[PDB]
Amino acid sequence: YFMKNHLGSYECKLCLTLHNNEGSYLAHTQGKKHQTNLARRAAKEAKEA
Amino acid sequence: GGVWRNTEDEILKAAVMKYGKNQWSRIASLLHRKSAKQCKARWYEWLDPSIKKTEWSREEEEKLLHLAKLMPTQWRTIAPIIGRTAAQCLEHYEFLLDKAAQR
Amino acid sequence: AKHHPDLIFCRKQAGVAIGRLCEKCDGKCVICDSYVRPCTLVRICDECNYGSYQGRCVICGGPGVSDAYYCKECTIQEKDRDGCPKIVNLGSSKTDLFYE
Amino acid sequence: PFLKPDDIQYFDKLLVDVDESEEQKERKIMKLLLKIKNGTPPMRKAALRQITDKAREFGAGPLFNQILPLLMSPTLEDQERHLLVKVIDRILYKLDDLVRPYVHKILVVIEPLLIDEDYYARVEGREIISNLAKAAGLATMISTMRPDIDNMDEYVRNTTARAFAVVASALGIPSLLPFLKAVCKSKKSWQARHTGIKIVQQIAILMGCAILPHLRSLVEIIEHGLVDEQQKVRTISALAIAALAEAATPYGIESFDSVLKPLWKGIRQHRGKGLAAFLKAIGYLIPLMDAEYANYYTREVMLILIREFQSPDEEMKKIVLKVVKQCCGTDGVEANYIKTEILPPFFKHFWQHRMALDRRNYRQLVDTTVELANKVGAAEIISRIVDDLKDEAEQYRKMVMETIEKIMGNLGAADIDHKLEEQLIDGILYAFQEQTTEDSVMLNGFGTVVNALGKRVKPYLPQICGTVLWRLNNKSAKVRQQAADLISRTAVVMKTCQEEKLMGHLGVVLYEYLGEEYPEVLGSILGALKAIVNVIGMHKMTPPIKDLLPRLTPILKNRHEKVQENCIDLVGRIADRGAEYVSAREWMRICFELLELLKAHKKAIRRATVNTFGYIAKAIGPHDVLATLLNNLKVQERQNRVCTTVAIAIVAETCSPFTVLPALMNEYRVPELNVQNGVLKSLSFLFEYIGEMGKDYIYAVTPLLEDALMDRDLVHRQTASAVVQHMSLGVYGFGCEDSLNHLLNYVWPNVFETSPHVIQAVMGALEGLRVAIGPCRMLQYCLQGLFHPARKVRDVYWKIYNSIYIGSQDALIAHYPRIYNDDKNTYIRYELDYIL
Amino acid sequence: MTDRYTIHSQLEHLQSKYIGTGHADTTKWEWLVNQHRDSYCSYMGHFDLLNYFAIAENESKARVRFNLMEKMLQPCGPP
Amino acid sequence: MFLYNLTLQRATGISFAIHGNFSGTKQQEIVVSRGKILELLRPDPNTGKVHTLLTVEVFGVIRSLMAFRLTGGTKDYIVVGSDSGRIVILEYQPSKNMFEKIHQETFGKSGCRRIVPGQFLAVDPKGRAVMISAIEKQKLVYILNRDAAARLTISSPLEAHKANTLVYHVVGVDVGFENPMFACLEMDYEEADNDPTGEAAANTQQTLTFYELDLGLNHVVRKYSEPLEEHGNFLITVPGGSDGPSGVLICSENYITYKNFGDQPDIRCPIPRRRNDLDDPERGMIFVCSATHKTKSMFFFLAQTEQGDIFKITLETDEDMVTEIRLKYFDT
Amino acid sequence: NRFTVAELKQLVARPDVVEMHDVTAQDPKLLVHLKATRNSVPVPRHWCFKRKYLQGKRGIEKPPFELPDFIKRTGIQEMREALQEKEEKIDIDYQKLHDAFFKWQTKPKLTIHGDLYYEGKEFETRLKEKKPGDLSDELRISLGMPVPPPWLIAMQRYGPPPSYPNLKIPGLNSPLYGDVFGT
Amino acid sequence: IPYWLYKLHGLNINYNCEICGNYTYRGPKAFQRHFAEWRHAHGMRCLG
Amino acid sequence: ECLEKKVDMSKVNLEVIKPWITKRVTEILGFEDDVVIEFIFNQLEVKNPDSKMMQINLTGFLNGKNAREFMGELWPLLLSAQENIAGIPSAFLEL
RNA sequence: AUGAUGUCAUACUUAUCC
Repeated sequence: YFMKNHLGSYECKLCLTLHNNEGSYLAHTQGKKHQTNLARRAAKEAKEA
Repeated sequence: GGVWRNTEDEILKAAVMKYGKNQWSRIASLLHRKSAKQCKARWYEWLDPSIKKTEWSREEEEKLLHLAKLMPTQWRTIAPIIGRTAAQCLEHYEFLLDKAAQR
Repeated sequence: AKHHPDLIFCRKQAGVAIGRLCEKCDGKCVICDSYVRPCTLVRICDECNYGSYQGRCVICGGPGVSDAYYCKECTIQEKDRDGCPKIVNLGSSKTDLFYE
Repeated sequence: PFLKPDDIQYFDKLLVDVDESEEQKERKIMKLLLKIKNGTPPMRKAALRQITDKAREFGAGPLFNQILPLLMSPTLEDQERHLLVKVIDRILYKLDDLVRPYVHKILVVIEPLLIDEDYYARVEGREIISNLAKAAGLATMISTMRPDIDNMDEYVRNTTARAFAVVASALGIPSLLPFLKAVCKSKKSWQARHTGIKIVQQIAILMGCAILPHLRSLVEIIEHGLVDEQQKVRTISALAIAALAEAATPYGIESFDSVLKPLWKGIRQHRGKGLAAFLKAIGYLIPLMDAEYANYYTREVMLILIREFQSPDEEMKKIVLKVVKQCCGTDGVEANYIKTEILPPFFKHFWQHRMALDRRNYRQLVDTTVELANKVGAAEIISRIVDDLKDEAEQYRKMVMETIEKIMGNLGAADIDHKLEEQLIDGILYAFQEQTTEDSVMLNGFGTVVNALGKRVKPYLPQICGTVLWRLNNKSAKVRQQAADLISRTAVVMKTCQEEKLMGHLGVVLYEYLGEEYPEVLGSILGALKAIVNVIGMHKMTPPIKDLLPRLTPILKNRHEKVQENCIDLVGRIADRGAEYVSAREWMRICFELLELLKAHKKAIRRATVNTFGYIAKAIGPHDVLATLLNNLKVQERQNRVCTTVAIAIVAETCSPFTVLPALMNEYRVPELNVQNGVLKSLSFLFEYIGEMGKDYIYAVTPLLEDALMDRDLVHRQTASAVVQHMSLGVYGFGCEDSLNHLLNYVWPNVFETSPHVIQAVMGALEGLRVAIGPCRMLQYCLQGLFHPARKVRDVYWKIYNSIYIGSQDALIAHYPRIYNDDKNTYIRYELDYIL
Repeated sequence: MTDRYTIHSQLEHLQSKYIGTGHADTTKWEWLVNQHRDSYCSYMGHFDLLNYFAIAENESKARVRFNLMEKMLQPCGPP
Repeated sequence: MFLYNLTLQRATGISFAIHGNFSGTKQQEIVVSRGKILELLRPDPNTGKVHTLLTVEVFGVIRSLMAFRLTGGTKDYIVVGSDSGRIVILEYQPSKNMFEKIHQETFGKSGCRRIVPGQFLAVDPKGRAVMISAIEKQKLVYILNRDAAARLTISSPLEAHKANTLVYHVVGVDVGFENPMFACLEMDYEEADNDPTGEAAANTQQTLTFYELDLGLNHVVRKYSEPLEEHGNFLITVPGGSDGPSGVLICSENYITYKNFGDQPDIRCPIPRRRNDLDDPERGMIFVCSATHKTKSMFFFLAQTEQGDIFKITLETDEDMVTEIRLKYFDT
Repeated sequence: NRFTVAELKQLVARPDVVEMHDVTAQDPKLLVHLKATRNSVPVPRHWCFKRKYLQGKRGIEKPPFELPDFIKRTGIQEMREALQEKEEKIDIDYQKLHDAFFKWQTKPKLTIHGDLYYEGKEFETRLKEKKPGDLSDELRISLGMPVPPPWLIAMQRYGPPPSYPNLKIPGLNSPLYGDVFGT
Repeated sequence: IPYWLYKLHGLNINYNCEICGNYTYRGPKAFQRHFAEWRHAHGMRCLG
Repeated sequence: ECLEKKVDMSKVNLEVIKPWITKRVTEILGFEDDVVIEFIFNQLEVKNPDSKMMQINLTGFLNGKNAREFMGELWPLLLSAQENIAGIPSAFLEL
């Protein structure tokens, strides 16, 4: 989910938010639980567990 | 400086766990906020895994009270002997023991 | 304007007194606050230019030297046919700067 | 943030740590005041807002209860005072009906602001009392402030009078008239009438020119006090007439009419201050009379005016001074009579070292003397005051110096004879050679004298410039800058008379000082060079530009506010005018040095900078230099960038943008956002400067605006919208409207937001789009939104529809659709359906 | 005669001074009457539109002008 | 498809026409006002033909055309009221054959709006000031004064607006070098817009208000005002001062009432009709236009009705008041 | 005092444009007449939203912008990229830029007068209605048939489609050139 | 219990579509989508 | 209320209204002042005065209860003076 | 899966200003 910006910043793809510094994107790993919201996309991609 | 935010503290703990302990220049090139000496001081003060940040008891208070009179200065010498080893919790405990016993 | 958003204009009746601009605010427009395309001169109100209030700048309010003019973008947008834009109020500007 | 040892008394309740258990918690949380008073500037800001939005919540009672003690504090600062004034304003923009009980309780502290040594304090005070009176009701103010009229102390009476002046400016004269007119006829005691009359005066000063309509009624009020048995009432009365007439611009003479005949009579019989006051009134009156009636009446006033020159009273001397201005500055007065009767006593008693040391007396004296010169002529006045240029004291020399300055400014030097002119030039040099302080008066004085003398000054040059060089050493810190500026202003005179040796002198001599380490000097030096460039041309420069310009180039590091200014200016003049003398390499180095001059805290520096950058852009050509602009890191958010943007604009003008655009439009690709919005701004200013030529490039910019206006982040929509605006004004009438409609589609959703800059941006946008597209299409987007009872859509679409409505209201007629008629009303306009 | 209604001022804001601008709380009948008054003023101002309106009807120009001036006040009735 | 519009025949219909010494000589010119062009006509006194001296396109809809001249002058100016938001004072030059704009001051926005002045424009007979007002809620009066080099100069205009008031027609009062007054037909529509029952709409007649401009105070104020019996369409300025008594004649439907200000009583006279008229009796009769012929001996007026009946209007007067209005049908 | 939506839709001649917020207006008849005009445009969709029409594109990181072919065919982008790489001059031509600005000028894709900007306006790249008998190039490439598309061989057997009954496709009842094999 | 989510989404709202076989809807948007649906069109076609 | 009927001070006297207004001001404000007499003189100086503006000026001058009664007593005496052909109130015919 | 509010950094604008 870590993506680099064009001005020397980071941007979260899964959280769909901006990160001011390198520590901001590194603190949206334990937080910004967009990984738990991917269960709907995983169930839509595969109907079985 | 040195505000020591939580997102910087987690990055410093990850850099200490990944890179190493005796490499302070390698850990300071991934934070963009502090120098290598400040990162080593933070790792030895608050980010150390052996630091007892809680559980202040009466045995440690009696050990620190029976040590501040034998040596009035040099609180850094009594940091690892008392068992706190944070170099600032000893002065804070001494200030708390001096303020609570004054009333 | 873009520098002072809390400033209010006079918008009084237009007289025959031609407006002027200070040496520190020379070339700046009154409405558009630009530096290019001057098309129409600035006219001041009758009460806004009387005695010691004559020969003063409209925007800066200091000692006016050259005559002020309006921008062509404000002239084509009919923003110059309004009242006299004399700066009457002065808030949140040049107040704490006098203390330092 | 910390508590001063005294402020404890106020803030003690905050000290105790008991917490978390109604009103007591509102007073307790209201200590945010303390955060406003003392603390860091950010704490003051955030605190200030937080208390603004809590106004309606806490109510005026608790606030003022917890404030007025502080603003009443004996130890109060300057700043702290001003800040509490700010919070009182900001909370009084909201609270309206609430303040009614506290109005007096406010004014008591505030009225001392009206009488103060600080000016800004006074304009603030008048402002907040305006907001209070207008905020409260008229009857609230009136019924409030009566008992202060008869109060024993005159202080409260006075400051209260100025209060009524402010509130009367708020709610208008006619509303408050019957109150006053009732007051001045009060038969109880005189003090009241004294107050009310003072109120008439302070209304005269405050309202000033705008008194005009009610002047008659006002006079009809005040007239009855002139004959009163008490003295004060008479004095202050006639004074108020004075203030009236002085705000009474050449008209309403007959309104003062019935007032005269007593006044003139009083002029005979009075001793002391009241007399002088009458002289003040009559003085301001006379310019308003007819030169025939005022002939007689004037000739009567002149006698007493003469006799009364000699009084030690300084009030006296002020009055009779300004009088002499108005009486003797009358077109209907004869010169010779003044020359004989007046001038000798005038220069005898009035010109002395008591006057000049004072401020007002200084100025007014200057003016009066100037006007006497305006009548009797030049050589007289000057000829009598020249000998005083050589007098010891400064301030006196300064006085006669500025007097000579204004005189020779108006009348012209042609009247002056020869010998007196020798005494002139020698006087001016001599006075100029001793300067205790740095000031313009001596300099502007000299310059005006010389430029007025024209080439009659030529025999005097070598003495001048000899002094100019020798002084040009003496002391660099103090006098270098001053002698330099002297050169700067004397340039043209040292030119037109064709003394070339002198231009050699100043050229290389000044050239040598460019290594001076003191900035405040060096600046004046560069200025002098500038002025020398504007007289002698490029190819004739005695320090050929090949020498000069690269010698200038390194100086740009100098930080200094005056060096940078004059320097950049001169680099501008030479870079604009000749520009061939210097090879391109030097130029591009100048560029890479100019780039960081945009850190300037001053706006004029950036001004000259950008214009220069355009000039050298012409000297070289676009591509390289616009690339060097696009190099920019954007690093500073608060401006420091958009000036480079302006350079991109002007550069795009200096040679056709018809070349430049593809580079820019490509440079929007870069993922770095702030430079993306940067190039958006570049388009904005670009179209603002190009105007008509955008009839083509509209298409090129159209899809990119599509990408930008489609929102990554608000600044995109904003800036892009501004681009749509300036494009929309620029292209008008040339037939490109279609694509502008397409762009209007993507503009249209952005209508809704609370962010001030984007909403005002969008407003400008849709206004320009209004004029370009024509109203019909606008209105066709604005119809359905009107109706909407939802507390948002109607607010906005009605704001828009108003913007569309004010302008072009004439052309809207055709486009109002057909709306069917209901029961009680006929909503069809049948006129349009009349068919031949 | 306590009225407790002094529409004087507040903080030198709003205070509508123009005619025909309208507000967000403007009713439909007031806006329709303002649009009808603006249409009557535009018919009275434009000479070609007044000539085209008077050429169709059998009335004169001054009579139609007086009829349009007389119908300006209270065109609908209920605001 | 880029087209180019060109004019082959100019517009011959005249919307306004003034007469006076526009050329500055003894011959009088005829300043005609077309739709989108200004025209200056000069009738030949010997040949009896009217020749077009000048024809310039103003590129706009001119809504008012009046002429004025200062005291002691020898040339009449040309005040032109158009659809733009600026008032233009023109002065024709016979040596250059072109109309030179003397002064041009902007007052509002462009377009034929109800709040935009330019529909009505009245000039003082003494040439001291000019008054330009809109159809409703806008009125401005600018002062005209000669300079030291005999150049016409304008001063700052005086605002005289009145909310919810409609102006039918305005005309300056002929004063003998005193304070100039501007009489106009006013109609307050504030009561009719706040009554859904329609009772306030009825019984609301026009009010003739005379606003005087105080020259000593540099401000205009509504000095005199009086309601009328019926609605009026146009006014007729009667010359006063040394030549005749002051006052104005208000034209109305089937009636004419000249009512001067002060203690002068209102004298009304019904409009005479043709004998055995084939038209409908329910239709009224009003005036279409009016001309004024002023001489040193006496003065007369010529007003045409709705049927084109040009009547010679004459007014008998006493030493200080008016006695009766004697009208006679001149021709058809 | 306020009519319902069904009564406002039954009274209006064009009830396909009435909304739920139009009943709360002061005059629904005039709003329904103005909303059913010929060349009228609707209001934006941010009248009821709370995102102020600019806060919805938070995590979307697409291409900031794209240069046209007339600027890309001049070589200024590569020179600017080389200058940025050197900083982190060219002087190619002066008449080629004028030729790309005048002769090699490409007209951009404009929009209609009613084509207002939507909220997203990037994921709804709708285009007419490419129906039965008409397909795009590339999908021809995946299909790989040289110049009927071969499942209109099975539109022989199984019958004309229920979904598009009016159908004609080449060679069957429709007696075809280039791409388009049915109408 | 998502009370605030069901209140913001528009749940527990009284609505009924008599054209769609006299069915009930828990929201206004659900009532608007149920009026133009497969069951509503089938009932309209069966009614004639 | 009682301040809705249009009146005119030109058809009524001014010397007969000073004692009743003085008694009303002495009853309301307790003592005799010079600002209230001046306000009462300024309120009757115009030929067409305003009853609502005078009530606002005297509606809050006292407390908001005696001023309403003073305005209601001054409007009825002025109405009785303007309705009479002489131009005097009812309290001046007896004495 | 938007939205809600709130502690808390981070960028941006106002040609903001000694």
